[PDB]
Amino acid sequence: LSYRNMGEEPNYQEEWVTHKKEVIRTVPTEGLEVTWGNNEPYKYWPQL
Amino acid sequence: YEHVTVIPNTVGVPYKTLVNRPGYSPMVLEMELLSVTLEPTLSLDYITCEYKTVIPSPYVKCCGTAECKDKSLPDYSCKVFTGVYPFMWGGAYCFCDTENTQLSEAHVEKSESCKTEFASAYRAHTASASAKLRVLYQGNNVTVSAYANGDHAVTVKDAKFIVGPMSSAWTPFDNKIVVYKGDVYNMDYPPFGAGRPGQFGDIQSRTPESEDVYANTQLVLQRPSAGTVHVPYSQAPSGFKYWLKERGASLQHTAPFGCQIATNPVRAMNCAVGNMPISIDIPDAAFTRVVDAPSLTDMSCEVPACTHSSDFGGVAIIKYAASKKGKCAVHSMTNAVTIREAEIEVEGNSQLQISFSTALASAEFRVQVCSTQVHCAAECHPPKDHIVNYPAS
Repeated sequence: LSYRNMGEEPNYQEEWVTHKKEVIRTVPTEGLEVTWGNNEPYKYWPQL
Repeated sequence: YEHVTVIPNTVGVPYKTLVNRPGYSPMVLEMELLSVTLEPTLSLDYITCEYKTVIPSPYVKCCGTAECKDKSLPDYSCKVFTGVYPFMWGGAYCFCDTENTQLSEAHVEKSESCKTEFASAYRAHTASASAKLRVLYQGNNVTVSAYANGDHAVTVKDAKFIVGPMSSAWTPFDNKIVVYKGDVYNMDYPPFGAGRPGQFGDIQSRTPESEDVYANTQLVLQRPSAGTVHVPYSQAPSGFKYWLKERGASLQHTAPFGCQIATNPVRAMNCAVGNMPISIDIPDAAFTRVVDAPSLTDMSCEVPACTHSSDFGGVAIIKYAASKKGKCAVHSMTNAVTIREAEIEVEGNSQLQISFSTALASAEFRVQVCSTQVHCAAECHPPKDHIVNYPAS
């Protein structure tokens, strides 16, 4: 499962996951697209 | 006549454009780009597959001195094992005693799955712009796709479209990309047939269907099997196995600019950077005159709720009194709030409760009610939600 910011500097971190996990995604200015496994990954966009 | 504007080049934006011909009626058009396509100039250099060393038949000169052979193939090799005393399943392979030799000849070969072995070292040339955008004018929402550089017409519903070019080229093109069997990997393409040991590109194919292939992987034959018919031939690891092993991230794994990468041809869907110059060639005969529409006058703009969020948060009533019944345009004459509708049915002295999406808390939204102006006020409070899925206003 990988995460990356929704803009120019994506910062595409990625980790193979084995156990139960609590991912703390940071709300970017362009948001955060995370693909955890094999679906289309969620794109967080933070409302003010 | 001709409406040249710049929509914000982003996926799914309700790009509203008020084509108001001076002395026509008010015209509005809401178009949104569904997908932009970045198509680079792929120029293949290296062919990538795993190299399989074809060892020859064993050159067992049983009771006989070895002879040299100049195997002038990719990685040909002849090696002399003195003391050829091999024994096989029928027994001792040499009826001579000690003066047998082992000529070991080993050549290279390409991947037998080389059709499946798709390592495309596409040394990338320039990029092509293609775009598909929907448009809602004349009460009609329909899509048009085109080579979006501005050198080819779109014409839908009597409406011309000059679409493109984009602003910038910060796109998913690298310099010399690699098609890793479906993947976009930005890579350093080596010397075409003169590649280094064990890297991604050990067996470099200068033609993707060619016959010459540069493979210097150190396929070295050792001393032979001691009494056994065996050619110990030590070679390097799978560099095509390594570059497929270290595939890394794809374009979706490596999305800069919010980029969406696709393959065969490599398409840059959602190149989220730059704004789209879109020029609607408005057919002017469809533009109804200013006396034609209902005469909207005596309106009031009352913001029923101000919630500064992504959704159409200022839902305000416009108590307006049209001249006759009809569909009057609602134009965002102010900069921030996008009207949720485009042209509402004004039937008479009634209230059109239209919604606008904005972000500014002290909002004074000036709107054109089909010819008229209204500056409505709203205290846009912050919405209770934290993170949403879509984009916002």
